[PDB]
Amino acid sequence: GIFGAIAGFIEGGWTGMIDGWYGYHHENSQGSGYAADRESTQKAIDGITNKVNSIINKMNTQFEAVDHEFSNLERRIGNLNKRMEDGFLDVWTYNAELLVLLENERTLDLHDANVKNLYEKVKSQLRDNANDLGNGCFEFWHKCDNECMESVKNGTYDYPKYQKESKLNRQGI
Amino acid sequence: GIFGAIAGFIEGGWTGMIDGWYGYHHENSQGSGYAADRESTQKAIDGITNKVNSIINKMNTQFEAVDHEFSNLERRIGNLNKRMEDGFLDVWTYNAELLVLLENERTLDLHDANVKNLYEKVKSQLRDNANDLGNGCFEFWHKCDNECMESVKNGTYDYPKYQKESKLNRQG
Amino acid sequence: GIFGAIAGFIEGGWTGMIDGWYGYHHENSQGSGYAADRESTQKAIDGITNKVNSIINKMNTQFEAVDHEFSNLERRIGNLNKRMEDGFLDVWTYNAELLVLLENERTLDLHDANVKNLYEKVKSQLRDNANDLGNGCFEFWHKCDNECMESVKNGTYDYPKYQKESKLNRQGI
Amino acid sequence: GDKICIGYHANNSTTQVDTLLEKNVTVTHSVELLENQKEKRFCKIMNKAPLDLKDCTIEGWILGNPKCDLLLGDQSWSYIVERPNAQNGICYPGVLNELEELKAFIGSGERVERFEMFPKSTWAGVDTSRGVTNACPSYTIDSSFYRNLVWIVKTDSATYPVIKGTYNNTGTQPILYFWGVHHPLDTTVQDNLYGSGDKYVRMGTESMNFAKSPEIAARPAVNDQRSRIDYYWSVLRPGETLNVESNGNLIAPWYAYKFVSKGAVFKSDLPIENCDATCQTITGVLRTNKTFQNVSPLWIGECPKYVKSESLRLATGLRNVPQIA
Amino acid sequence: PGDKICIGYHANNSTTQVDTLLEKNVTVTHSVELLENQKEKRFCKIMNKAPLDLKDCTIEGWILGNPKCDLLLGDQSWSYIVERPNAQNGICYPGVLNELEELKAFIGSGERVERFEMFPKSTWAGVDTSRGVTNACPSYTIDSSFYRNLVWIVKTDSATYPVIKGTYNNTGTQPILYFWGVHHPLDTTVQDNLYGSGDKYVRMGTESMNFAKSPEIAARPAVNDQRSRIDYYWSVLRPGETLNVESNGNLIAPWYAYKFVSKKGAVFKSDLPIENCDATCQTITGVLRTNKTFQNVSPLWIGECPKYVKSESLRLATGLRNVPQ
Amino acid sequence: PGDKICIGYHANNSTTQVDTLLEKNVTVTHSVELLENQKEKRFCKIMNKAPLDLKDCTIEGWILGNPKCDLLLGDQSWSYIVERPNAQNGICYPGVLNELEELKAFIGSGERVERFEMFPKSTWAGVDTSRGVTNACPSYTIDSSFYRNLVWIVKTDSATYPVIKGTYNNTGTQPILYFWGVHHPLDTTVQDNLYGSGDKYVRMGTESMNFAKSPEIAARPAVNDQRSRIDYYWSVLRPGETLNVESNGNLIAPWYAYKFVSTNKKGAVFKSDLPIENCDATCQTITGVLRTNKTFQNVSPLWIGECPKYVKSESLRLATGLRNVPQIAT
Ligand SMILES: CC(=O)N[C@@H]1[C@@H](O)[C@H](O[C@@H]2O[C@H](CO)[C@H](O)[C@H](O[C@]3(C(=O)O)C[C@H](O)[C@@H](NC(C)=O)[C@H]([C@H](O)[C@H](O)CO)O3)[C@H]2O)[C@@H](CO)O[C@H]1O
Ligand SMILES: *[C@@H]1O[C@H](CO)[C@@H](O)[C@H](O)[C@H]1NC(C)=O
Ligand SMILES: *[C@@H]1O[C@H](CO)[C@@H](O)[C@H](O)[C@H]1NC(C)=O
Ligand SMILES: *[C@@H]1O[C@H](CO)[C@@H](O)[C@H](O)[C@H]1NC(C)=O
Repeated sequence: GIFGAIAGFIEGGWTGMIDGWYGYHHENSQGSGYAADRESTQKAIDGITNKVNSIINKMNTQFEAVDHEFSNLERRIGNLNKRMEDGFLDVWTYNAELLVLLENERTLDLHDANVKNLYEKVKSQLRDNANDLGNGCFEFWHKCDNECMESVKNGTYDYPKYQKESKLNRQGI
Repeated sequence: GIFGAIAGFIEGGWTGMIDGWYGYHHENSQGSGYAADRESTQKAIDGITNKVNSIINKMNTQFEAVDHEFSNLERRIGNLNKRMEDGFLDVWTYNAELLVLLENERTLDLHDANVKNLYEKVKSQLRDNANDLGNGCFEFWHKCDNECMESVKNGTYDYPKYQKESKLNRQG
Repeated sequence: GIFGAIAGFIEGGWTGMIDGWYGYHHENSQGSGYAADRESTQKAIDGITNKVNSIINKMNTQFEAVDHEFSNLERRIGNLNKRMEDGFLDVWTYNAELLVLLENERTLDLHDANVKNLYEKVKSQLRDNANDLGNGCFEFWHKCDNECMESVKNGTYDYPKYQKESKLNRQGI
Repeated sequence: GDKICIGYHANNSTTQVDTLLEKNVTVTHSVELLENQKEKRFCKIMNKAPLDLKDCTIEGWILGNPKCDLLLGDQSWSYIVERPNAQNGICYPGVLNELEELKAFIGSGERVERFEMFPKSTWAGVDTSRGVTNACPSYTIDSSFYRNLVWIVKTDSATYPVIKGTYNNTGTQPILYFWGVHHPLDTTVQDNLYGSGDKYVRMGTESMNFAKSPEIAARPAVNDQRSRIDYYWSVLRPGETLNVESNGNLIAPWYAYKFVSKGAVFKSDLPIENCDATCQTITGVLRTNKTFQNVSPLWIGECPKYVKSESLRLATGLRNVPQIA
Repeated sequence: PGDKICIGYHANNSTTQVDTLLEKNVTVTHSVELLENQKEKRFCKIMNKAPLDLKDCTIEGWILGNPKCDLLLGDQSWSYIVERPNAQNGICYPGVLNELEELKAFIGSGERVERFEMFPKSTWAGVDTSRGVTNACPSYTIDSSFYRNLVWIVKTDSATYPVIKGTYNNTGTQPILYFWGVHHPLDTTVQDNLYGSGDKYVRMGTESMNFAKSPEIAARPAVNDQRSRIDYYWSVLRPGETLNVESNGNLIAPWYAYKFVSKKGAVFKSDLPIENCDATCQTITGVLRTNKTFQNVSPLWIGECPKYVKSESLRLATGLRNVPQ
Repeated sequence: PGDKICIGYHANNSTTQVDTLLEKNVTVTHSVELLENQKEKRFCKIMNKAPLDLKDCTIEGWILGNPKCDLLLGDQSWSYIVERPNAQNGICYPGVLNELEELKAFIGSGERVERFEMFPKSTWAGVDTSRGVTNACPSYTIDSSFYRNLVWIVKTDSATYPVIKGTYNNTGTQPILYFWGVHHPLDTTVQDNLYGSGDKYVRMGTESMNFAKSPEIAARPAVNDQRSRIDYYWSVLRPGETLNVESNGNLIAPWYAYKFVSTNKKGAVFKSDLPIENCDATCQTITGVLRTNKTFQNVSPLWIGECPKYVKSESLRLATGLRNVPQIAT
């Protein structure tokens, strides 16, 4: 990754998660699954779309080459026309080939950063109530309800609520 | 936001922090306030400024159109000229408009990055002396004097000094 | 720096670490020294090398000026040839100059992200077994032979193994 | 215990993009921005069919070669297809002056209306009927001439008298007309067809002046002709007037086109079928919504930008790293 | 209950917006607008030098010496030229200024001309040099006049037109811009009345030049009651170059020429006022007084101007995303 | 003491800087210079084919066959042309070579030329070939001479200049570049003396070309002690085409012509005073040889061969390393 989440410390993707780009996977006594984060997937869709549309719009300007003929005394103005038309050709072929190599890089980075920020938005909520396993995955020191899993996602996690349950469990081992 | 801080976990900004781009809001028994971080602000200003001048300087050369006249036996080159002049017009209009669009995207992220690394700088200092709320705000497990606040900003925060007082209330 | 690692929270570089871009410094009862993180400098070397080759390739085309004589009844198309040729000379000068400025800003950020992600890798392994000094330095609350140092560098560090040892040593201070 | 994880999307996509840092990067969603596909035919643009000049070249069509009579009336085109191997052009050997400027001027137009600019009766005392060449056969007749010009010759009476005509363009539209100057190989041919003594051709408008006299010599046989004809074109602006005046060697304007004024002229093999188009290139139709094309720089209508790129695939999805079964 | 220090960022009463590749209409705390879209609709001095107002006269009218262009006559220096669109006084005696466009370009820059008598009427022995006027070219005072830079040379009352000759060796520093002509009558009667009988020629040479033209008598459509024509010519006698004239009749002689001194130069065809103001940027449609990098006013300018682009706005964010409470 | 593990980065003694959009003069550990400003001030063989050094002749002096250009006489082959800025020997008899800029462009883009005799002096009957010499055109050996590729045809002791005709048929495979002229005396005296009295003409034609010109007699400013002028002309007789020459007089006749092979490559003409040596090259700029691996150059926009893209830039240094913050020793 460059942010390091994608193809990085979070080793892989979820074919099982099919309703968004970025998401949560949970497991608890009531079940397990894969739930996409709608807000950070929407905001990335609006944004990538706008990028695509911005480039499309900027690129809707054509250079029109011409069919004109030239006599045996017009070699110089004829070659002047050829270099002109090949010049604007090389300039626009560059302008697109390079922009695509660049914008792809920055697009992959953009995703990598939205995974990373989702990972940090949870880690600053669980603190020591949860244990950090590998691959951006967390094991709670307490029992997490579905309505617990829900609060972690929508940002209304109740840390105090599970503080004493966690402590007793965390170093019982 | 891309680095998560601006219009992210720090939801809004402060119409009260007048002196800087990036800053601290504190609260105390002595009161609450706003205070910018000169180092990161003035280094950001320096950068943004140099970007603007790098752009302006690169864009200094013009393309000179001429409005020469052509005869009625000169339709080919008179058109060759027009395609040519609108050719460079179409390229430089693209270059400008695209640069501006890209650089605007990247500049907004720079400010996001700089607000994030401010939050990380404070977080690293405080450690377990303070509790990290969701919003880039920290609740102290002790009483923090205007001198204490000042030290967090200065980057000279004495962690052991308040450690024992903090261990108590953290568990009390 | 933008990720805050290079010339940021980590103040300086190591003239001592000669085998890599990013690395670890360790001090042991057994000894000290410098060792480059091998996985990461190779991914940075690949990535940057492709960037350089992509640029070089994209710039493969050349506009061609030609020296064609013009007569005193050919002032208008003489100047048409000049304004055209300079026109492309000014377009390519600007491309190569703005791109170098831009890509240079971005390649510094990439290096500065690999340092920050290296440090975040280690910091998430150590947890509270290690004390945090500044400059991206950790002091272990336990002993750490070379084998233990290696395990941190290799991403296979054992936190439970030394958790008890670290906790007591921490209590004492 | 209970686990909550954070992660990202994957799918069976095997589509790869490229990057400054990395090549051959598989991603989850992406958009191709370039069209490499092309109906290899010509179509109607703006619902206005092209003009197929068939076995005739542009010189042949518009000068009025007898073997191009298929093309003879008025014409409305959206572009012109000129088949490369067309063999009917300038049948009586000689140069059409400012050829390229005229192909350019004809290209700008969308319509021409043929009309009789100078009736044969305009020239008194001379023979309109006699002049035709074996170098310019019609399909039916071995000897004929351009349907837009009259090879005027002197009558049985020996003298060729000064002949004069005018045409006033009271019209709203410009007039494309042609004329020429015969250049016999001999002094013997000159005297047989035209009077004795120095001959001249002269024409003038408010904004023009022309003047030429026969250059008499044998050029190599072309179509069995060792003589030549200089052909000329010009455009009578609306409100302008043409005065013609010669004492010999004039190949006169007979018929001219009222001319209505981006357009193109395609040299091409491709068929013209009963089909519509919105973008036509010299190598095919582009029925596409893509932003770029690598098909051809030469088109008419609304087309995508032309580049030499084989692919321009943007990425819109994250790197595709699915679980390995 | 605990004391708190927060980290955050600036906000302000801003409503100014920008676009990014990823989002449109993003309000931002501090931005810079790089594009200039305002102008002073008028013409001002450049480098503290006033422009040349041809006024009622076209460029042709001015440098040939049209009788009605007398207020422009003499020395001129200019920072640029302003030719008005409906200027009526140009070529008064009908005919074609050959290489008109190329002459317009050479004049175009150009910064100053000094007018001097190149060939005095004393040259041309045995011909009348005082009867060459015409009702086509009136001055404001007189019904029949002629261009101030040429002499219309006519046969002495007692015939004929003899070989006349002149020369000029350029010892100065600056190139000389000069003009001449050949008369083309509608009859052989005008031709005879004004010049000798016989075959007439006009021949001009310099070290690097060759001219030769003889009359082409015919009747062109009436322009200013004239069915005769004059072909005008221009040239440039470089420093150190000698000019040899020799004619037989039909020569419109060079009387006055310009010492010509030559940066980037403009001819603006416009109707805008020239006011007593100064400027650093002049545009064909207005003045630009601005520090901005881009302008959207015009591609045609003289001076130090912003670069021209089609963009309505070019605004760079300097500040950050504005989210106030 | 307690066990430490630090995360950090490379530094080195490099003093090499780059600029970025945000910061100028940044020191970095590793970087590549992408632009080349070094050059060899000389001209070198390019496809193992040596250029053509016109030396003290101009382009016109060379193909007209000026006497003093005899060193260049005959067949020639080349990868580009070097013409010296102050070469003296060009058009020795004053007058215009017409469509010159277009001839220089045509000559460039031509890999080689074979010289041959297109029209032999016998071609013209009733006229004097051997008087056609001037002393505005000396050779190095004889004070009065004339171009090697043209005949100045003058008249014989009989007062009349007879009509003369010549035909050349291009049987095979190569364009032929050839020249001819029309003489313009300062006098009718000289006109009558050199050529027959009465109206004169030069007429020439091919399957695709027509030429007619008549003398323009007038006194012109002395150049090379000559007040007369010659109009010189050039043309290219395509394969399978035929030229007819016919003249009443005043014809400077084609004598020798060039079989012309055009090139598949970029043709070029360099007006330089740099030298030519026994060396090879891949890039030849007008101001020197580039021998480089880099992607850009600032040396010249004019070249033949494979070259870096030209830009005005002084330097183009891409960072490949990181910010270089080495430790402060004292
Ligand atoms: C006004 C004045 O005094 N000037 C001319 C004077 O220049 C000219 O004399 C010419 O003088 C030059 C150099 O002084 C040569 O001597 C000319 O002689 C030759 C020549 O070598 O060029 C001799 C040669 O044999 C001739 N060749 C042929 C084939 O004719 C040529 C040729 O005739 C001329 O070039 C034709 O223009 O000239 C000598 O002419 C005289 C001659 O009219 O006139 C003075 O007025
Ligand atoms: C040129 O040569 C060819 C081949 O011999 C011949 O057929 C042709 O007639 C020639 N052209 C002329 C006009 O002599
Ligand atoms: C470094 O700074 C100097 C002036 O201090 C400047 O001339 C140069 O362009 C800068 N960049 C490099 C490449 O050193
Ligand atoms: C032109 O004038 C200069 C200077 O007076 C002189 O040297 C040269 O001989 C003159 N040339 C002619 C043709 O008069």
